[PDB]
Amino acid sequence: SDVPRDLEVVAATPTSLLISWYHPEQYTEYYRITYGETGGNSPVQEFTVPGERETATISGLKPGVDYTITVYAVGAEQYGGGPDAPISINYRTPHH
Amino acid sequence: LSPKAATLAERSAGLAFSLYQAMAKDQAVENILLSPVVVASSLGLVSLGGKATTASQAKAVLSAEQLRDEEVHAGLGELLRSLSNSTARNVTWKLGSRLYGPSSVSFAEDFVRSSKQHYNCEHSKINFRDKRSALQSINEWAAQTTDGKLPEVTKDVERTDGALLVNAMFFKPHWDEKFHHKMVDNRGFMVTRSYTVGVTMMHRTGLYNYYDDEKEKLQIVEMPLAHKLSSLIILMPHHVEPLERLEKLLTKEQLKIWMGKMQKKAVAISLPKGVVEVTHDLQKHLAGLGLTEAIDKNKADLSRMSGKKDLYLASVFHATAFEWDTEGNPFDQDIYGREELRSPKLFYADHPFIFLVRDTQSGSLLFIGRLVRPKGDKMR
Repeated sequence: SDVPRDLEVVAATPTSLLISWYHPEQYTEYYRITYGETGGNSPVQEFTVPGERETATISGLKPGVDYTITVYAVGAEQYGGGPDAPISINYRTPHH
Repeated sequence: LSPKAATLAERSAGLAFSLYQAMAKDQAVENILLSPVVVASSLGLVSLGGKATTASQAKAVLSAEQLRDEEVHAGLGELLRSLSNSTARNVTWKLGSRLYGPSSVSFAEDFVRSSKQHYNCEHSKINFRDKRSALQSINEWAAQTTDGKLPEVTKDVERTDGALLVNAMFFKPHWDEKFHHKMVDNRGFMVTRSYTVGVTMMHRTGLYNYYDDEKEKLQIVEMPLAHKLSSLIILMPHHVEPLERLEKLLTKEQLKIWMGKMQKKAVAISLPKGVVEVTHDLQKHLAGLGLTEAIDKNKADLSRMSGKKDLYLASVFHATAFEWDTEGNPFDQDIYGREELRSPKLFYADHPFIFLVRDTQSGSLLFIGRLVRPKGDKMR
C-alpha cells in the first residue's frame, strides 16, 4: 500500500514510452523516475515529476532495447533515512 | 528605518547576542528565544521611567551612550512598529507588554502616556498576597495576548514586591515556499546522543541558499519568509553535540563570512513542527551586563514611573510561543520536474540547532534562539 502500484507502459514507440502508475496510500511530494538498459553497464538516467502526476513520458530510447523503469514515491517517510518506495517493470521498446 | 532607528537595530542585535551568550553559559537554560527589539524596548522602558544612573545604565547596556534620550525612545518606538512589516499583524505576530506594579503603587500619568505611545506598554496592579491569583492574572493576560499559544508565562514568581515587566509574544514564520500540509510525520529528536524525544517533523525539498562548513562541522541554510521580506537562517552542527562550540563562532564577522559562501542548491529540509514555548526572566542576565541599579531594592530610582522611590525592577519576563508550521505562500509545482533537485543536500534537523530571523528590508534581527529540548508532548 505504501509503495506506487500498477506501473505499466500505456503507449510505446521505438524511441519513447508513456508510463502510468497508481499513487501510494500516503501523500507523495514528488516521484523519481529512473530508467536504463536491463543488466547493462550504463548508469541509469533519471528525472523528477510532481506528486500530483500519475503519467510520464520517457524519450530518447533506442529501438528494440529492453529497459528497466523504476518509479520511486518520495513522501514524508523517505526523509531522514527512511526506506525507498520503488516499483520496477521491464519493457522492450518496438522496432517500428 | 531612519538613521537613529537603524543604529538602534544594530545595538539591539548586539545586545541580544551578548544576552544569548550569557544565557547559553547558564546550565539551567535549555531553549533560548529572544526578540532583540522587545529586549531593547524593556531597557527603553527602564530609561523612560528611571532617573540619573538607573536610566543611564539602561542606555549603557544597549551601548547607546552617544544617543540623546529622545533619540532612544523614538528610535525604539519606530523599531517596534517595523516588526509587523514582514508578517501578518495580529495573525502570525502578536506582542503585548505589561508593567505590573503592587496594589499600593499608582503609575504616574506622565509615564503611562509616554510608555503607551513609545512602547505600547499596558499598566496593571497586582495583589502579591495570594501568589496563585497573582500568577493567574499574568498567565491569563499572556494567554489572551497570544490566543492560547502561550498559555503560561511562569508557574512561580520569586521577587514579589517590585515592578514586573512582562512581554508575551506569538510568532509564526510564513515560508516564501510552503511545506505541503500532509508532509508531516513522527520522528526522533536527539537532545543528546543518549536521550531522544519524539517530535512531529515537516518535510520539503526545494532550492535554498546553503553552505556546508566542513572545517567547522556545520550546515547553514537560509529559508526566506513571505515575499522575501524576511528570512530564517538555521545553523546546525553535523553531529548531535552541545551548542557551546558553535556558539563560540557566533560573531557578525563569521555570520557575514558564512552568508558570503552560500549557494542556491536543492536541499531536503526536515524541521520539527509545533509550538516552542520559552520563558526567560532577563532580570539577572541584564544585571550581569550592566543593569545593577534598576534591579536593586535600595539603589533603584524609578521616580519617573511612580512619583516616589517605592519601585525596583523585580522581573523582565520575555515569553514567546514560536510556531513551526507548514504554511507559507504557494508555488509552481513544476519546479519538482526540474534537474536541479536530482541529488539534494540533506538538512535533517533532529538534534540541537541555532536559528535567527532577519528583516530583509531594514536588516534588523527579529529573533535569535536555539532549540535544545522540544517540549515532549506536542507530537501527533
